[PDB]
Amino acid sequence: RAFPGLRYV
Amino acid sequence: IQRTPKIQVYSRHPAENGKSNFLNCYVSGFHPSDIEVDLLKNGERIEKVEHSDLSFSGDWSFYLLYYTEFTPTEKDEYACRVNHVTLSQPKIVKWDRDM
Amino acid sequence: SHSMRYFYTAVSRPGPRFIAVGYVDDTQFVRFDSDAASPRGEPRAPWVEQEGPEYWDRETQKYKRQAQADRVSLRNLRGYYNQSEAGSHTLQWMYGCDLGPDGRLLRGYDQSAYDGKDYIALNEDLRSWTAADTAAQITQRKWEAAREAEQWRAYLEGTCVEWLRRYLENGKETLQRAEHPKTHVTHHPVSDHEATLRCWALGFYPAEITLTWQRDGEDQTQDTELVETRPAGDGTFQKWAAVVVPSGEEQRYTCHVQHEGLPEPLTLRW
Repeated sequence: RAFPGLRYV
Repeated sequence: IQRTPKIQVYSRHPAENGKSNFLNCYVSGFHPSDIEVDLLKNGERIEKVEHSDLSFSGDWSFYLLYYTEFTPTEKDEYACRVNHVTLSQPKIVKWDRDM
Repeated sequence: SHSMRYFYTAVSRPGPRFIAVGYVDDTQFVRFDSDAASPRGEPRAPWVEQEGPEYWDRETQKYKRQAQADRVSLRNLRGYYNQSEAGSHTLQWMYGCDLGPDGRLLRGYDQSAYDGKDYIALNEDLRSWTAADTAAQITQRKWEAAREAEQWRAYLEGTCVEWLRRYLENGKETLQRAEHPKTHVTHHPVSDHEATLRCWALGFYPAEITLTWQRDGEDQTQDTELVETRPAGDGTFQKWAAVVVPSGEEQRYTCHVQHEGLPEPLTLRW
């Protein structure tokens, strides 16, 4: 189960 | 920012002449992920050598396990060929099978 | 203890490769590669193959979504550090659970790297961020304004941990069954008055092992050359520790292996 949100710089 | 890979050439199980085994090449601790790795048999590049999916450790350094199935013999010499952006020339590491 | 961890890699190609892998302890179970015909999240362990297509469509959803942000992020990092567009650059993502005694979250992780250096990381309190430079402070300000750390708390102490417990039960026959090390000692001379005692450990899972060469019972912490725990290729691992000893003094040195697969720490003697 991966992180449902998003990583954005 | 850039790190050189540690090369390890070894067999899955203890190597006995005539008994089927797997030749492994463990590159690890390098950055970036772009790396060239070949398994050698008598200096000849081995056809169809596979590797694991690219992953990294706690310090962001990548590692890969290049492997192929082989049968050791008394007179056949095996090695790994590794080229990286940190290495000036490709590095050939021989297989010391009685370590 | 137990742990789930994801490892994302994004490399920029001038004119972006996106690879993501997931681990439960030292066992990989999922993979996503952008360099595929129809890229999808694929199982690398048997205990995730029994998940429904609904789970894999959901997993592939975030992968394809995160690869899009990794395209945007790598381009934003270019302007942050004012680097040219002719070079290749790497952006990694490391997040996951750490399971504790009861079954609750022990430690939570959410780390970002840029070109092998730390970029920004979620602090252990799961409320604050640690930016490594002024460029990451832009990302930090971006995340505090959106309350991103709020989202990670709900994941790490929630969805993260619950699914780590779920994998450890659906794959309890392999993830929770430890394999003991098959150990042996070799002896090679390096001088006419010196030798190298090498203590081997093969075919053990998990990868957590500590090999120690002790002289007269006391730990020879230094003088003990040690190598990285390497994978054997079948899910188990290998490792060796060596010590250079004077010839005729080898009967003074003992190797000591402790692993979860061993009922008791065993003592070797070449």
